Amino acid sequence: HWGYGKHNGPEHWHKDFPIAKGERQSPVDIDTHTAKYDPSLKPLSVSYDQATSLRILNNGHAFNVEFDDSQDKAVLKGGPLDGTYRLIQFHFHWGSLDGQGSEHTVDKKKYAAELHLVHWNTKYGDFGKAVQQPDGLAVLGIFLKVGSAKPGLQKVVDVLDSIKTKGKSADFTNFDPRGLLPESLDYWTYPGSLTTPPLLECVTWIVLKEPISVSSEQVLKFRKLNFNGEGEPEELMVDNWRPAQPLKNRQIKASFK
Ligand SMILES: NS(=O)(=O)c1ccco1
Ligand SMILES: NS(=O)(=O)c1ccco1
Ligand SMILES: [Zn+2]
Repeated sequence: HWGYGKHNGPEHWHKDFPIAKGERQSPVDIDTHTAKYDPSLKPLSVSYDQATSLRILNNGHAFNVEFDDSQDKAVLKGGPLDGTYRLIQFHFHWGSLDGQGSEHTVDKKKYAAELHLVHWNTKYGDFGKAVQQPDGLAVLGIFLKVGSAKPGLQKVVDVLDSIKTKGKSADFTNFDPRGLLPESLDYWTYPGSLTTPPLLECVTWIVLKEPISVSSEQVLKFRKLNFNGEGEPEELMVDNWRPAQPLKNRQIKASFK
C-alpha cells in the first residue's frame, strides 16, 4: 500500500516503516563544497564483463532489470567497499518533467532521473540477509540529464511498451549495463538506506559525479509506464522519487580532489 501518490507517498511511509525518520536515511543532498576529498578512498572497480541480465519487471514502483546473481559475474569492489558485491538489479527513478526525478541532489539541483545499480555483499550469502546488515548493499547511483540520446539505454526503452503495467515482465537477456555508465568514475560516498520501503539502513551509497545524457524521447518513454495493474485506472509511473532526507550525523566523502 505505499507508493508515490498524495495519499500514500513519502510523507506517509513512516507510519508503516518507522525507520523512515532514522539516522541514516537516503537519499540526501550532496553539498559539493562540504564533501571532503578522502585521498584514502580507492578507484571503484566495476566489473561487469560477465554480467548475465535475465528479465525486466514492472513492480508497480519502477522497472527492474534483473541479473543472475547466483555467482560472482557482475561485481562492484573497491572504492569505500570491503569485499565483493554482486549486481542483483538496476532500476531508475524519474519525474513528470525534466526538472525533477532524481533522488540525490547536488547543491539542491535535481536531475531528470537517477539510475541505481543495486549490489549485495557476498559475505552475507543472499540479498535478504544482506539487507539486515549496515554494510549489506552497495548502490551505484548515476544521474540522468536530458540532452543527447544514450545509445546503451535504447534497448531498455524499447521493451517498456511490453511491461506497461504492474506485474508484467519480459525476457531481457544479453543486456550490457556497461553502456549505462559515464566516462568518469569519480564519486561521492556516504552510509545510507534503501530509498523505498522498508527503507532499511544497509546501503553504502556510491553516487557518480558525472551524469549520463539521455534524450527527451528516451525519458518520455519511461513516463508512459503505469503504476497500476492491467485494465485498472491509468496512473502514469512518474515522480517515483523520494525527496532528500536529513543528513544528520554523516559525512559525504569525495573520491576526487
Ligand atoms: N505508510 S504507507 O505509505 O504504507 C500508507 C498506507 C496508507 C497510507 O499510507
Ligand atoms: N532505491 S534503492 O536502490 O535504494 C533500493 C534497492 C532496493 C530497495 O531500494
Ligand atoms: Zn532506487
